[PDB]
Amino acid sequence: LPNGMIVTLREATLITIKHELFKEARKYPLHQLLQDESSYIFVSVTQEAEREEFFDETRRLCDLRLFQPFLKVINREEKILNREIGFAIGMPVCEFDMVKDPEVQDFRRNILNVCKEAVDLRDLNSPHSRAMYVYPPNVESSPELPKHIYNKLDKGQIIVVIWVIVSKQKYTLKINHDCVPEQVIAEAIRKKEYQGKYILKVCGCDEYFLEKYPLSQYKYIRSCIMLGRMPNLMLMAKESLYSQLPMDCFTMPSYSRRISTKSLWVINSALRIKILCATYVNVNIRDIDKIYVRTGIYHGGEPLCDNVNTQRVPCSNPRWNEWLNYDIYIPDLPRAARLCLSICSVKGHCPLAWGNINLFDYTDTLVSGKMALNLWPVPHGLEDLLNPIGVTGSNPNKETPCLELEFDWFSSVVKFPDMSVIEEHANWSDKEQLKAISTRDPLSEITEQEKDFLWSHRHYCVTIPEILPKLLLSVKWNSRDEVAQMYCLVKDWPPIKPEQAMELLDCNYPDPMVRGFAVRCLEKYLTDDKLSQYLIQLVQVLKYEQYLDNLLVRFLLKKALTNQRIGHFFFWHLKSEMHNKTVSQRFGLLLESYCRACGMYLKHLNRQVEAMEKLINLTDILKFLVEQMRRPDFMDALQGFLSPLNPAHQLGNLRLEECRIMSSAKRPLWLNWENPDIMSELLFQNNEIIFKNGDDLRQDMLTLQIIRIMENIWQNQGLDLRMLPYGCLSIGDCVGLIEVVRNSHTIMQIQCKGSHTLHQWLKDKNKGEIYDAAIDLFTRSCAGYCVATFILGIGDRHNSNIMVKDDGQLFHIDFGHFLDHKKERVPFVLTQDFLIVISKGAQECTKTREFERFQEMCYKAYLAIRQHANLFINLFSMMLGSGMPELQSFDDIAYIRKTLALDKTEQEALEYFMKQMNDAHHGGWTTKMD
Amino acid sequence: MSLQDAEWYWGDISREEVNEKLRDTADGTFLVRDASTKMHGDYTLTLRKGGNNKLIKIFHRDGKYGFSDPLTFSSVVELINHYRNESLAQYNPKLDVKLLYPVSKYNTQFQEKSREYDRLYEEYTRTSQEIQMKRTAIEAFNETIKIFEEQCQTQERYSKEYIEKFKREGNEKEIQRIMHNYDKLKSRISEIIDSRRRLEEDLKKQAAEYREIDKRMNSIKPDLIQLRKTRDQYLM
Repeated sequence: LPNGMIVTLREATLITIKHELFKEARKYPLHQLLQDESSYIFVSVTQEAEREEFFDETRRLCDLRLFQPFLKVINREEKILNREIGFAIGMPVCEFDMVKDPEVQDFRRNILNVCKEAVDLRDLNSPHSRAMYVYPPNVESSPELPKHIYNKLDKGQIIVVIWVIVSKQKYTLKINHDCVPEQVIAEAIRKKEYQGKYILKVCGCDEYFLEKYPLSQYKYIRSCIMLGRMPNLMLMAKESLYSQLPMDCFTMPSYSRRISTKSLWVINSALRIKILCATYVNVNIRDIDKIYVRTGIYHGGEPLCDNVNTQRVPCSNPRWNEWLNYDIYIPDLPRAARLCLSICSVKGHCPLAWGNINLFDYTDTLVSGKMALNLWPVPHGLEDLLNPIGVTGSNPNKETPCLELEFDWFSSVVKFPDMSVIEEHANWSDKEQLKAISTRDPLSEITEQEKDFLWSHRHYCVTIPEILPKLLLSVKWNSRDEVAQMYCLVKDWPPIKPEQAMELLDCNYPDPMVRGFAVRCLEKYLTDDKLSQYLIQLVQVLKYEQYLDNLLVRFLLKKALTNQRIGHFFFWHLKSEMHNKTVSQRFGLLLESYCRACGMYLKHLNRQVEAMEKLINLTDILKFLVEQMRRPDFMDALQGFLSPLNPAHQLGNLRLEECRIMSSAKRPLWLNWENPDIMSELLFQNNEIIFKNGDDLRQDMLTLQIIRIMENIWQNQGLDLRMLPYGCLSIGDCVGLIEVVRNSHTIMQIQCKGSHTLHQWLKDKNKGEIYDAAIDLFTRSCAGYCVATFILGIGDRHNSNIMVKDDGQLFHIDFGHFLDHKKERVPFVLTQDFLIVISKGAQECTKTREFERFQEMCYKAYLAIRQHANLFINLFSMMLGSGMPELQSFDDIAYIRKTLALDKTEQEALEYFMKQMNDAHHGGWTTKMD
Repeated sequence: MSLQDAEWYWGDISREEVNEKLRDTADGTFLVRDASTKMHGDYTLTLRKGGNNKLIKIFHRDGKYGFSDPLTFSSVVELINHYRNESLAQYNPKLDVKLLYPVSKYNTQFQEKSREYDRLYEEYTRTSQEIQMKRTAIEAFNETIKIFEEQCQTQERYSKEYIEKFKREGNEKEIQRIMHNYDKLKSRISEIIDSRRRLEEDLKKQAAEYREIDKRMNSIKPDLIQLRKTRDQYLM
């Protein structure tokens, strides 16, 4: 507003406001010196405390997210993209440019480099590069099918249907499952040197076949083979898919182009820390009379020295200015030492706050000076006095208890020694126990006898690499010589499996070189499918790290900007926990980097976010239902976007009257979207998704993750006990999406609207040759799910949580909790309602050979899982700092080894299994072995 | 001198109880529990030192108990007393510790306290989000007040010459319109300032409530911890 005049429906497009302003300027003086309208830009303050301009004509004033009705008149794409990023992360971006912490700005400058290499690799082989990006293959973990269960194929060949749309001809062809799509297309041409490489989208969803590999190993074709369904494929040319994406490029932001030895081993002093005062501690004065501060030089869960405590003082004024000496030498400190501190209260032993102060910094310089840090609140249900596994760094929130400290003054340069001095330190200065400990689970007990055997025969541990997580819990990290030797070991340690290495990223291995080795092994040997399966854990290991930058984000961000599905799930996993302020800053910076380098896909996310935003608002008014939801806003918003559950499911035109909501205590959104595919008829007419709000879903995601892992292992070994690990994804604070499967019914509905009711229903569903197959499939599913629900200790369930398919499969939902809530191993109880079905209606069950086959197949599945339980142990260990009250500390993972009976032997575990399920059923178990 | 009468003997006990009892205790605390493997009674001692707990296993061969070869100790109690009254550095100097303190032997409240703990946690996590939102709103109001003030300053700096020329020419309707606009702007600024002051007062009250809520949580949590400890002691 160069003239400064202000005048005050108007929620239309900005053209109306521009015309009104021009009319006012023509009606009043001082407008003679105004320049061309194209040289003036409308800028104002949005609801997110950001000065931003407005070039978007498609969205009106009401979509600008303004808080007050005012407008001012003053590269463009740069801050347009900045506004888009701010929308895509839900919080203002430029608000981080005012942070006075040099670590934040250093990370912001440095992560853009990683974004640059990621997008450069994303645009390495144009135009095919971002083509493979935008729709990445959904392959299976196993490249090759098992050699002994390919008999499901008729003469080792699979029949498929290829469709051509002319605006609709199908071609049914039989091909070997280990054949590349080249021959698929070559023989598709016939029946109606030509090196065609055109896309074959799954009819009804955006899965595409690009790899020069066989057709069977895709997660969709394999499902069709195992389920017996007819695989239908439809042919496009390259031009349509290439013209679908209008191309995008990454640009450098504003802060992009802007540009002997002395060490810590030559100090002879003691780690003495001056605790000056706490600015304010939120503890009652008369109620609590004895408080103090506990500090420990932790390294993992290990207090390197005894936690030195301060004197107890009245709560009137907590000023000490007191030097506390810790029984630890300065040069013996490790690179990852952490002053874990907490104000605590004693009566006559419970903390009042907690916090961690790094004993170094990202510049590898020892902490030194006057240092006032705020403290986090006590985590829920954490009985331990300290929190060595908690988040690192400062508390960004300001209205929290703040402690003042002073650190020793040396008037020199403090730096942890370079690897060179340790490297050239030299040149101038039976196996039964090893195998038993290596094969033993990581959570197990350890003794100093075997610890000393490990340390003494460390040179023999290289032949057995899986022992690497065993040495670390053995060595004492407060000794420069032993730690130097361990660094030398880590440097030349051979890589281990992407699950054993993935064990080396827990909350118990904080050494920067150890976690660097673990992340290097991950990026070297983890596969895109395995990365997709374990992305939840790989995001949960960010919170354990000390600094904003680390080798972990260097890998996660590089992968999430090369695979659009992996990147989409990385986006949603990050964004799902913005509410937790502990890692809000770190993940918001990572989110800004992603949203800057994601590309055009950004707006897709925005659409998705927008939709969920509406739903989050819509689900907010749900606490006589369709008439209220009639504004064109949500028809315009809730259409034509990829689902978060799948970057391939276009949630198309909504059928408002079709979607109805039942009570079921809490009220989700059973929302059905039509499929906008030209021939969505073959796969599904519809796409139904349950939108849950108010309940957490991370534990359900983990449950489905481990269920799919178990099912894949069972398929690999030779037990065709097919599970139903459907899709689920939490999108924020206790809100998410759940898939709904095809042709499935809960047992309670059958009983209510239909005691042999289940048997009668399974009988009347089908007749003839497709009967015995139904009973066989029901047997397999029940056995697999019973073994699963016993091993993981899934809590109380009713008939409602159980559904049965038409073909015969049975499956479970509504995992309220698992691994118990502490203050009854298998209280689920298998009722005889299924026992009559498995016996084919016979009253007797003992004299049935089918029940014997069921029992032995259950036993084989259980003993198959018990020999792979190490992977599950590591998986449970990784997500400890993930915030679930049932996955806090390692003592909650014993439920995995208790039920799997890892302490006992195979046979003893067997009788434990039969005893448990015998106590469950009041009889009918503990039969003859084999 | 019998296993059952020994105070350090604890039988088949999982690590949860061992590590729960080995807390809020001085260095040099020990107890003996049956080995988890449960084969011919290997037994196992615990040894806290430097915070960390070290697990010791008492090997048994040819009717004889000892830490390791050579095997020259008859019973477990003999070795336990021998290393209770003598340092452990004779074989491995690293341990170099003396056994001083032994582990000596000696309902709706829990569920209720957990219920208020959960409800206070939920209230706290909602209050933190609403406090962040209010802080962002106040920051936005301050920023927009600053932007309005600087826009007014630059408007005056750019239009002072023309205003002076117009007022010296002899015109009066321009003076009236400037007075009207100035009064409207001043009223708007006063309203915004009053709203910001009221919002700041509300934020102060809400921060006081937040402090009180966290103080309640931190005062209540030790009671729940003690009740859980009592229930665990009574049941297991």
